[PDB]
Amino acid sequence: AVTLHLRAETKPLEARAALTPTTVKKLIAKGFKIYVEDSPQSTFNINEYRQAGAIIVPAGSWKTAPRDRIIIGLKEMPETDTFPLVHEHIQFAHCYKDQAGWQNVLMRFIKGHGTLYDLEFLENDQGRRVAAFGFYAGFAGAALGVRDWAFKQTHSDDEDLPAVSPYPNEKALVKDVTKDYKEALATGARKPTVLIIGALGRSGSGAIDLLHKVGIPDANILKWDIKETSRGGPFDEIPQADIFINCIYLSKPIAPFTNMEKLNNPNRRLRTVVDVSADTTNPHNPIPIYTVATVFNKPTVLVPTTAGPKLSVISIDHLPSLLPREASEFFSHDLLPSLELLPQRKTAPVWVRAKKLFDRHCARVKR
Ligand SMILES: NC(=O)C1=CN([C@@H]2O[C@H](COP(=O)(O)OP(=O)(O)OC[C@H]3O[C@@H](n4cnc5c(N)ncnc54)[C@H](O)[C@@H]3O)[C@@H](O)[C@H]2O)C=CC1
Ligand SMILES: N[C@@H](CCCCN[C@@H](CCC(=O)O)C(=O)O)C(=O)O
Repeated sequence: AVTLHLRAETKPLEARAALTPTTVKKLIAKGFKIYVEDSPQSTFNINEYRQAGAIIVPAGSWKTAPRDRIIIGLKEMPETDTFPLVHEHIQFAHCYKDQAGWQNVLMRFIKGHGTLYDLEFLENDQGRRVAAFGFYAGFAGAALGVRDWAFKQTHSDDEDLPAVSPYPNEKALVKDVTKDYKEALATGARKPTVLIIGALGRSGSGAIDLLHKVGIPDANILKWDIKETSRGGPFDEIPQADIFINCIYLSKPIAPFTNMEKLNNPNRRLRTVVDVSADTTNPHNPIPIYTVATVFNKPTVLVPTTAGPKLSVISIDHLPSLLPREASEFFSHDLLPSLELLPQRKTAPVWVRAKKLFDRHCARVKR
């Protein structure tokens, strides 16, 4: 049989779960044994998992679980966990693109003889991702960006966009954003132009979807992707946009989309940068204008400019947790076919590809 163990998330404010109660109920009917840690931050009630058939165990009991259990979780391990990782782990580890500290992430697996099957690199035969939160991120990102832009029209510069909390549904999020937005227009603010780079992807789509729902007109949205950026940055259309939303998948080293020089300019219209891609700790980050990773409880950081109006960056790295329950159901449904193959993970290509990718990255690590 396969035994799975759903780890309680420890990333602050992370409310999503990698397996939902439905997903657990379906896996049990397929013969899996499933443990679920009682999580204080999860949007799901522990009783939904009880009724699904999960064995309920305490938060962080994965650490002492039998070595045959596959530990599944969404987000990073705490930096302060330094002991060897001995299980097979399914999670997002963000350590295959030379993010700051990537060697330390992998070294725990190397010392424990564990295996990382990274959620981002689970792909079908045709090179496409099997499960992805991108749409919910571009959506949530675009919502906070429009909210920030609107705030800057109706509030003192002294003030920053206040803490956000997760929403019970998209309708309620769109209602908040639409209020702030109409309120700013009512006072004479010009309808914003929004520049989206990576517009054709998952998060680009979610961001266009939000902008439509809130009532920004198609003409006001510049939808850029690889065509439009082949000339290479930095670009002039960024400082002249009202809102810039970065939705690229950064894979190759590229010329930065803008810089401090271009932004220090009295005639800059740009008020809000939504860095959805959020390759903040990447050495090739094509948005080197900030260094802070913002969080729901403090969602914007000031980009200190020497000319032009107050500009802020949003760089929350788990935007989909603004809408935790449906984001989780969406992702787990799309993940399920792969998880059903875990009994055969030694031969199933989706799993094997991911194991071989892990071994090649571990080979790059200094010993
Ligand atoms: N902040 C958060 O909570 C989240 C962040 N993300 C991040 O978003 C990034 C993209 O995710 P997805 O939308 O699923 O990827 P995706 O692969 O669906 O779309 C990426 C788009 O960027 C375009 N692109 C790539 N390089 C470009 C360039 N140099 N110039 C212009 N366009 C370029 C591609 O053609 C593609 O259409 C990921 O790296 C992911 O880590 C995703 C989910 C949540
Ligand atoms: N682009 C960065 C990471 C951005 C943060 C991603 N967090 C997302 C991932 C979801 C997905 O890709 O499906 C999240 O939803 O927690 C990197 O490559 O290191």
